[PDB]
Amino acid sequence: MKRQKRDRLERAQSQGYKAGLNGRSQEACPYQQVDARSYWLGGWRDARDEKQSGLYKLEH
Repeated sequence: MKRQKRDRLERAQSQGYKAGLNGRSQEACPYQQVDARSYWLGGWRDARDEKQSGLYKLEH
């Protein structure tokens, strides 16, 4: 174990996505802070807004 910079974020990338559907909030981001923002929170926002775009009821 040496290249563990990417490791916890590589999986945070997937975890964040799931956290969008299952985790509800960003409160459940138990990996890195800043680097997890760009990884974990990236998938988090994506997952939500993807299922969010499906609810195109209003134009607003």
